[PDB]
Amino acid sequence: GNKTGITYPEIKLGETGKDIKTTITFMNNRTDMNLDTYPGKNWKSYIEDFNKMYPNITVKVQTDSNYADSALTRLQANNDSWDIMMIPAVDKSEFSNYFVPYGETSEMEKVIKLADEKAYDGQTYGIANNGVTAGIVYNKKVFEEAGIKELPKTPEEFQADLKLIKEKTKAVPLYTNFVEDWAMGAWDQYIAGNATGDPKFMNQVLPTTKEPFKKDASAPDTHPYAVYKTLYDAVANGYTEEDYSTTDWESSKGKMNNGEIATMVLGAWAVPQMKQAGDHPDDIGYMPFPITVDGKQYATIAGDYSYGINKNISKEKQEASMIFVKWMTEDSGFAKNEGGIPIKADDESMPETYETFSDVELITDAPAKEGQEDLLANVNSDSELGINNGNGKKIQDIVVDAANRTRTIDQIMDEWNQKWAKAVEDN
Ligand SMILES: OC[C@H]1O[C@@H](O[C@H]2[C@H](O)[C@H](O)[C@H](O[C@H]3[C@H](O)[C@H](O)[C@H](O[C@H]4[C@H](O)[C@H](O)[C@H](O[C@H]5[C@H](O)[C@H](O)[C@H](O)O[C@@H]5CO)O[C@@H]4CO)O[C@@H]3CO)O[C@@H]2CO)[C@@H](O)[C@@H](O)[C@@H]1O
Ligand SMILES: [Zn+2]
Ligand SMILES: [Zn+2]
Ligand SMILES: [Zn+2]
Ligand SMILES: [Zn+2]
Ligand SMILES: [Zn+2]
Ligand SMILES: [Zn+2]
Ligand SMILES: [Zn+2]
Ligand SMILES: [Zn+2]
Ligand SMILES: [Zn+2]
Ligand SMILES: [Zn+2]
Ligand SMILES: [Zn+2]
Ligand SMILES: [Zn+2]
Ligand SMILES: [Zn+2]
Ligand SMILES: [Zn+2]
Ligand SMILES: [Zn+2]
Ligand SMILES: [Zn+2]
Repeated sequence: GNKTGITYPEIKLGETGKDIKTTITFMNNRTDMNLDTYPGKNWKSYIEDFNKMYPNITVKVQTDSNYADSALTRLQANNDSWDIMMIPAVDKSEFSNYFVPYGETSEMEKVIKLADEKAYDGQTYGIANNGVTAGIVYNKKVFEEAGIKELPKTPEEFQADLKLIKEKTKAVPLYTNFVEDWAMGAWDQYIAGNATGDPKFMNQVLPTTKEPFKKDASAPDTHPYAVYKTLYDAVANGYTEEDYSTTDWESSKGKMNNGEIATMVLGAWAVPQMKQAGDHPDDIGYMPFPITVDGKQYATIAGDYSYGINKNISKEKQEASMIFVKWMTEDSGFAKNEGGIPIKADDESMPETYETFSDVELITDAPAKEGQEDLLANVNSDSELGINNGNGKKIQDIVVDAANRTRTIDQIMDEWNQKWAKAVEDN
């Protein structure tokens, strides 16, 4: 339900909704930005700048840790207790049950990037706050200490580099952040465009493939197998932290900035947070995930968290919400400040944390075929795997089985393949 009769492309900032006085509530996952100590530009600061062209629109910001679970709970209460949230892991088909359509994708495609990401039946329901790549954060000082001269481009190269970090430095070669279910489920984001160079892989190939997690016999250093085995080998070889069950995310940022951690597998949004986390921001870099496909590396551009607007609020509140979202996207500088690509479609400016991406082919997952937009979500749900769905529990299990030598990676992938295989057949 779009109760405002105006779409995002039609909003002209400064002279749409200038009459409005209301209070909107913004839920998001950036707890760090909801504090005055935040090293960068925090939420209060963005809003103050917003209230300089919409001084009558008050923005209250709520943030929760374990945001993935808290936003999903609120969403299912299906009330008007929130105006904007970052969209949690809901099937693309339910969007209309909870969110205002910003406009039709073909029209949104003229004013924002990734317009078809949070889209269903031709309407865009979410706008990425930032465009991010799936890569690895790395401490250049730790890499230098170990004598690493070329960034690793293959899983074998990466393991050999981790070994050198373990042997020659005091750093954790790869810090798992096991305790954060979202940091573990982050590994699902690398198995498609990065592992295959195939934009159709995530939404077409993967849900029509019965055993997608098996080793690729032709290109064994590629495809989902190679990604999950990277994490498995790093742990089983003893190149991750002493005790995965004691990892702490906030202090991991400080440790990494101080050179106590060499690498963390996290999207490009993590680069600024690592930089700001101590002195030595210039020790923090970002590298493509170490998979090469036919002699070229690939990195998918996808949205960070996408702004969704509560279908249940009044017309004035939807208007104010959409204005704020458009301001965040077009005026705030949030994307640039948080290390990412602006979603505004009159701007590209590949942020600075990307020189090591000079020869990487950046890609965006293609949409499913017509009538198959649901297919990946159906297989996912039937398989109980939760690929790219915050089911970080299956990733934690990789860590636990590698560390306790309970199963091989091929046994793990085999189990997953059998759950997946039945789900694909069933759809
Ligand atoms: O399902 C397949 C589907 O994949 C698509 O993929 C998207 C997916 O739908 C989501 O949009 C997802 O969004 C992830 C973001 O890209 C990003 O990685 C995000 O990272 C969060 C992180 O989860 C966590 O909340 C973290 O919180 C921190 C915070 O940053 C700060 O440090 C604070 O101090 O601590 C808190 C922790 O308490 O913040 C990160 C930054 O926002 O995680 C999102 C997932 O939860 O991205 C997927 C991959 O693109 C489409 O491609 C589609 O085609 C396909 O069908
Ligand atoms: Zn005027
Ligand atoms: Zn109005
Ligand atoms: Zn659902
Ligand atoms: Zn449809
Ligand atoms: Zn339909
Ligand atoms: Zn140097
Ligand atoms: Zn090397
Ligand atoms: Zn947990
Ligand atoms: Zn193959
Ligand atoms: Zn190889
Ligand atoms: Zn293949
Ligand atoms: Zn200092
Ligand atoms: Zn330094
Ligand atoms: Zn080849
Ligand atoms: Zn369709
Ligand atoms: Zn199992």
